[PDB]
Amino acid sequence: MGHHHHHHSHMKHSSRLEAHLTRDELRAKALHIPFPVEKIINLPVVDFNEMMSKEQFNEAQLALIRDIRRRGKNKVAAQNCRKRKLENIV
Repeated sequence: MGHHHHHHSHMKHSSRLEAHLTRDELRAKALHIPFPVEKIINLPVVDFNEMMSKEQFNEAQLALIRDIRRRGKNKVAAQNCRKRKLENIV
């Protein structure tokens, strides 16, 4: 409870298909993270705290979420695009 955001951050990225499957992507499958590598970076700590209020994250998972966000710091946020068959085991 406390919805506010004054900074203009509407960066549209619809046309996205990640052939950019890094080592962090292999590690995301290994730890079975409920969000993609890209979305860990695009969610700030304040907003991400809402996600950990629902689902607890283990010591290994938090270490990966820490490392990924420092590497690919750019905001290439994939928006609503009909869904897609992502190459993943779940």
